[PDB]
Amino acid sequence: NALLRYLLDK
Amino acid sequence: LTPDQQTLLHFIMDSYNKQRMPQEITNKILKEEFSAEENFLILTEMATNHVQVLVEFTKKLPGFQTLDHEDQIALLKGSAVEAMFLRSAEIFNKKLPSGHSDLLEERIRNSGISDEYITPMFSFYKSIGELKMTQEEYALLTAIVILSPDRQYIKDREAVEKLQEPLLDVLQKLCKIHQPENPQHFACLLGRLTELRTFNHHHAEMLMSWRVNDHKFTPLLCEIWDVQ
Ligand SMILES: CC1(C)[C@H]2CC[C@]1(C)[C@H](OC(=O)c1ccc(O)cc1)C2
Ligand SMILES: CC1(C)[C@H]2CC[C@]1(C)[C@H](OC(=O)c1ccc(O)cc1)C2
Repeated sequence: NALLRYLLDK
Repeated sequence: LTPDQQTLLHFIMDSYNKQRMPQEITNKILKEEFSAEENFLILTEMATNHVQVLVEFTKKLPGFQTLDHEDQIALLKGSAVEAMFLRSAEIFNKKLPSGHSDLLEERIRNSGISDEYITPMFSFYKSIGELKMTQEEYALLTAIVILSPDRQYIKDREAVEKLQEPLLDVLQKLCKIHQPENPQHFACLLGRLTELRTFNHHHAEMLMSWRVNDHKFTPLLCEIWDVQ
């Protein structure tokens, strides 16, 4: 889940 | 009531209100009967919007940072539909000019969604309007939904429970603060949660059916809802 992980961490 | 509570309430409200719902997109479909595909494209933007502010609100929730990282994801994917429908309800009830409910229902039949699902959507929107839901309630209920410790794939329920309970405690003080004569308000709120829960199924069906009829989504919309 690379994309939500990016939007959670910044 | 409690200082710890007034701080929590306020942190939650600041964050919820920071989330911008530009209404150009909405005034687009209002004033123009587009083509099914072009409506759908507009929906795709609105859906993308929802996920984005979802994640921006969730990031900030006090303590969300301190949860194991795979629980973080699991809460997000589990709450997205419920939270997305709540925010949709707020927009229906606050950010649209009066007397356009029917017109908007036209626009949504037309976007390749079945009546079977439209009827429940707008009823929910209206039931919320009948409760004259406050900005506090939208933001609390949204946070309560996201921090549901009952979701699938949650390794550590209790940690999530810890963060959701104080939210629940606050919401019910405010129900009693602003409606001391209606002790049952809080319970009506929770009944709206149970009704929210029915959208998970409707949503999966809305997607499976869009997909069979050749609609394409976005990566991102595919991640959050595991379309593979
Ligand atoms: C009522 C709505 C139209 C509004 C609130 C929920 C919706 C069903 C839609 O969301 C999508 O799921 C969606 C998913 C993928 C896509 O390409 C477009 C929309 C945005
Ligand atoms: C009735 C509806 C299906 C119609 C208007 C309210 C809705 C819930 C929806 O609005 C958005 O989802 C939306 C999301 C973000 C944004 O900036 C604008 C609209 C389109």
